[PDB]
Amino acid sequence: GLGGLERFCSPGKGRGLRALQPFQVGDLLFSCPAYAYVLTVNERGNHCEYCFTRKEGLSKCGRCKQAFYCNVECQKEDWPMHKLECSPMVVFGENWNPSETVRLTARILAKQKIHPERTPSEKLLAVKEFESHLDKLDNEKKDLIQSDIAALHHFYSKHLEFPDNDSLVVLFAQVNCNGFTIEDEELSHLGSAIFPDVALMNHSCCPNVIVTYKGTLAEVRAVQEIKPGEEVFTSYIDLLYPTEDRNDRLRDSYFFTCECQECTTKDKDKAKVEIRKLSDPPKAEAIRDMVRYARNVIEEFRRAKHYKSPSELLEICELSQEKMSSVFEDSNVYMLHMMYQAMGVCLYMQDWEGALQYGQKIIKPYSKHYPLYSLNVASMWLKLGRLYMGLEHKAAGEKALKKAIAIMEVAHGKDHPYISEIKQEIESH
Amino acid sequence: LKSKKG
Ligand SMILES: C[S@@+](CC[C@H](N)C(=O)[O-])C[C@H]1O[C@@H](n2cnc3c(N)ncnc32)[C@H](O)[C@@H]1O
Ligand SMILES: [Zn+2]
Ligand SMILES: [Zn+2]
Ligand SMILES: [Zn+2]
Repeated sequence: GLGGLERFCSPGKGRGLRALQPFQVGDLLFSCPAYAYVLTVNERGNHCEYCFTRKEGLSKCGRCKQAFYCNVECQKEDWPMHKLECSPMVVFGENWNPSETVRLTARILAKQKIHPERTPSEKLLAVKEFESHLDKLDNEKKDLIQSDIAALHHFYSKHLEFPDNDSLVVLFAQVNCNGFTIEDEELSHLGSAIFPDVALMNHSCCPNVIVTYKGTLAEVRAVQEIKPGEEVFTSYIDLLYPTEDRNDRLRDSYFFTCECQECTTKDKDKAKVEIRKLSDPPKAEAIRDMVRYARNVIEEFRRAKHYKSPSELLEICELSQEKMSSVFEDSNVYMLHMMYQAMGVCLYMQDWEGALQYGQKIIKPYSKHYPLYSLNVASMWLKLGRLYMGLEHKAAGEKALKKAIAIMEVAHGKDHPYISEIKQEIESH
Repeated sequence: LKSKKG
């Protein structure tokens, strides 16, 4: 197992992780090497395929020209996994498009063939023991898993010996249920991975731990004091949203309803859905109509980013914020969602002033809605610092960069390479 | 997948 911790039966939460010793805020509970992992397509050329090191002058794979490495050792070490995609990418060319889930699942199957025994990533929970929720799958979810299984056979039949379709549905379901997205310091998606021991942890909307990454290594650090006998909880989702939203996401992706202190008390729901203090106050049904509209625009924008232009996307943000502002306060989470999306579009367009303009409005409400140590808060401070620095506002930039560092020292560890990069940014000016 | 932002 893992020192100072143990696997246990968490009543009404299946298996979980329990503390056997005290952990103070910022203490590393444990580390978990990725069992299987995949660098996202959009990050190729920016990060090493093998170790995820972000570097300039990465060496390109001579065959496919679509994998980049630190050196010949990272290249060689990645080959058992890279071979699943190397020649297929050149053969299928433009037609090579497996989803990230399929790419990761191919790697799980490849690892199971090479290393059938329990790995150092499975000290407490094994990939084979993962919860699948197979019994809870409706026709829509089974159809999505069937598309994934067809893509797996379509792109990965060369090296893989496939189990029956039934074993593949259980696998794809286990991957959806237990998979992690690996994010950088700005919470940008880097790739997807399996961290079996990290997946043993149950969810809470007031977690006592944060998961961070040192390349492909997951690190679990306390963000609240943990005492012997206490269960170790991480958040599976973005905690900005009110109770109903959070639980709709948890029911849809994880097949459970959270009953943590946040979900029970609903303490932050009032401020999260803050209403304007108008002379004629807005009616209850007028609030409910706007909450319904707000959730619909969030989904409309999600779809729109795949095909609409940056100006069309900013229009959706501006127009929706205008409609919402008649009922909702600027600190309201639905207003904040659109502002964050609009900031993201500005960043892409290299409109640094526009991105800064939005970030400035987001930061204070973020601090109030998110937990004490929050990667979402740290990430926003970091973006703001970098924008201020980029725009020659060095004193404001240094203040924001130091606010990012203060949170990151707890979540990532005082010695994290991300903090050394930020300090170099402060020092170089 | 299990992350801070979706
Ligand atoms: C990644 S697993 C966590 C480990 C899991 N309890 C097990 O026995 O394998 C995620 C699954 O755990 C359960 N789970 C996690 N947090 C929960 C919570 N706060 N309440 C109820 N069930 C929870 C749900 O079944 C969920 O889909
Ligand atoms: Zn490397
Ligand atoms: Zn290659
Ligand atoms: Zn909760």
